[PDB]
Order: sequence, then C-alpha cells, then structure tokens
Amino acid sequence: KQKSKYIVIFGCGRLGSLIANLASSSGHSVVVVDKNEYAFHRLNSEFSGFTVVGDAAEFETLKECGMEKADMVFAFTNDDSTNFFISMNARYMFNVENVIARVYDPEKIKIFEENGIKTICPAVLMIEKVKEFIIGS
Amino acid sequence: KQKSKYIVIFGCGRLGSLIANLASSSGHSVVVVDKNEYAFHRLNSEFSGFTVVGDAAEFETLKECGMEKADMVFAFTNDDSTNFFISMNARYMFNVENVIARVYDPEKIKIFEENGIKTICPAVLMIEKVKEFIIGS
Ligand SMILES: Nc1ncnc2c1ncn2[C@@H]1O[C@H](COP(=O)(O)O)[C@@H](O)[C@H]1O
Ligand SMILES: Nc1ncnc2c1ncn2[C@@H]1O[C@H](COP(=O)(O)O)[C@@H](O)[C@H]1O
Ligand code: NA
Ligand code: NA
Repeated sequence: KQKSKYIVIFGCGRLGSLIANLASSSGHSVVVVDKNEYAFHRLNSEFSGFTVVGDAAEFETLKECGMEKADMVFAFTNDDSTNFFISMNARYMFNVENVIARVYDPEKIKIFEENGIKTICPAVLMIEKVKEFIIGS
Repeated sequence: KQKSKYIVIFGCGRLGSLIANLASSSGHSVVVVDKNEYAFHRLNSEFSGFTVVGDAAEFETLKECGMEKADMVFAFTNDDSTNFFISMNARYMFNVENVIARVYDPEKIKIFEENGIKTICPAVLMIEKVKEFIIGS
C-alpha cells in the first residue's frame, strides 16, 4: 505494498543506480532512464522496475516515462542543464510535486529552488557536513 | 585572528582543495599534503598556507606536518586505508581530538567511528539527503 510509490530516475550512473536499487528493494515502482543502455548494468540482480533508453534532453523521452503518474522524479544525470530541463518539465508539464535534482554548480542552485525543485549539490553537501563537525548543527 | 586554528589536510584533490581554499580564506593556518605536487594547482591565488609533498601512508610524512599542534586533521585522500592510517595516527600518536576522514566504503565507517574519527561517506551522505527530501528530517 500500500506504501508503494511511482518513482522516475533519470541517469543510471553511480548516484542514480544507488537510488534505483534502494527504491526497488523498498517496494516502489521504479522507471530508470539513461541515454546509454550499458549504464543499466549498475542495477542489481534484485532490481524490479523498468528501463528506458533515451536522451532526457528530448521531450519525447520524458513522455515515455508516465511522469504524470509519478510521485517523485529524480533528475540525476551528470549535466546541470539536462537536469534543469527534466525538473522543469516534471514540475510544470507533468505536475509532479516532489522533484529532486543533482546540481554540480552551486551558482545554479537558486534557479532550481525558485521553481520548487529540491537540490543535491555535492560540493555544498560536503562543506555543510564539514561545518557540522566543526561548529555543530 | 584570535579565532585562527591549525588545520592539516591530507589530499589536495577535488574535496581537499575545496576545504583548504575555504579554510585559508577563513583565516586559519593550513598545511595541505599530497603525494602529487601537481595537485596543488587546485589551491587558489589567495591561498595562504603551506604545502607538503609526501606519501601520507608513510609515518615520516605525518611527522613533517606538526600534527601535534593541529586543532583539526582532515584525511581526504582517495584511499580508505590511507585515510585510516592518517586518522589513527592523528588521534593516538599526535593526540588530535578533531579528526575527520573520507570513507568511500560504508562498511568501513564503523572502525573509524569506534576510534573517535568523524566520517564523510559520499554514498551515505547522498542517501541521507534523498531520505530527508522524502520522509523529512
Ligand atoms: N541527456 C541524458 N539523458 C539520459 N541520461 C544521461 C544524459 N546525460 C547523461 N546521462 C547519464 O547520466 C549518468 C551520469 O552518471 P554518474 O556521473 O555516474 O552519476 C550516466 O549513466 C549518463 O549516461
Ligand atoms: N598516499 C597518499 N598520500 C598523499 N596524497 C594522496 C595519497 N593517495 C592519494 N592522494 C591524493 O588524494 C587526492 C584525491 O583526489 P580527489 O579524488 O580529487 O579528492 C589526490 O590529489 C591524490 O594524489
Ligand atoms: Na519560475
Ligand atoms: Na580502538
């Protein structure tokens, strides 16, 4: 399950595969999207869910994911512009409330957050954790 | 500063250089250690502080850092065994209270933490942040 959610993850790399594998083992319905079919070898033997090969910077790829049914969308490619494209479409075309994007450039965080997209910026996250260990929290 | 601390950072890569540059701009005394002299090109023009070339898996390198004077030691190489060596020496040979290590393998976190070493494990940190965005926290 009654708690099962519909989750779309773009990017089946190091980050995306980790989240996909965990989401699947938690009982969610998971769609994982990558431009490179070989990326899917990171999904483990237990992964239940569906794969989609396509370039997520193309609207037609976004249409093939059933994103209007999604509870959450994760924009986890290695390109900030692509993740912005995915996340803006998720929010506004497909009306997804919970959208999380990876953002490498800290200066790009603001434009995502002003559009209601939650951000994971590795540099910021590491600095925040160091600060907690020095100054408290 | 009167607030200036003595900070030793091992590994001048992507993570270490970011912390070194920020520490220096905050007014701290910073020693940065790397086996590869070319790594120091990541330090910015404003960086004040000292560099040490050496293999941090060798005790003689650890002796050249004045670690018994350190307020904090950051074990930020790309090798978990090396970071354990550095951190254990920092804690117990050089009596540093505040020691932070990067740990890639989540299964290795426990042995660091049982020895009073704070850990930054990228995979764990990313999963924790995703969880906060879904479940709150
Ligand atoms: N335009 C795109 N559409 C879909 N997947 C992409 C796109 N650009 C990059 N990726 C994927 O994002 C992933 C990034 O991997 P990593 O840096 O390990 O998280 C790789 O598997 C890439 O093939
Ligand atoms: N045994 C070691 N002693 C000192 N520096 C090291 C050692 N092993 C790796 N490193 C450095 O740690 C850094 C890791 O870089 P990065 O993966 O970008 O954080 C590099 O600049 C390496 O040369
Ligand atoms: Na807007
Ligand atoms: Na011990």
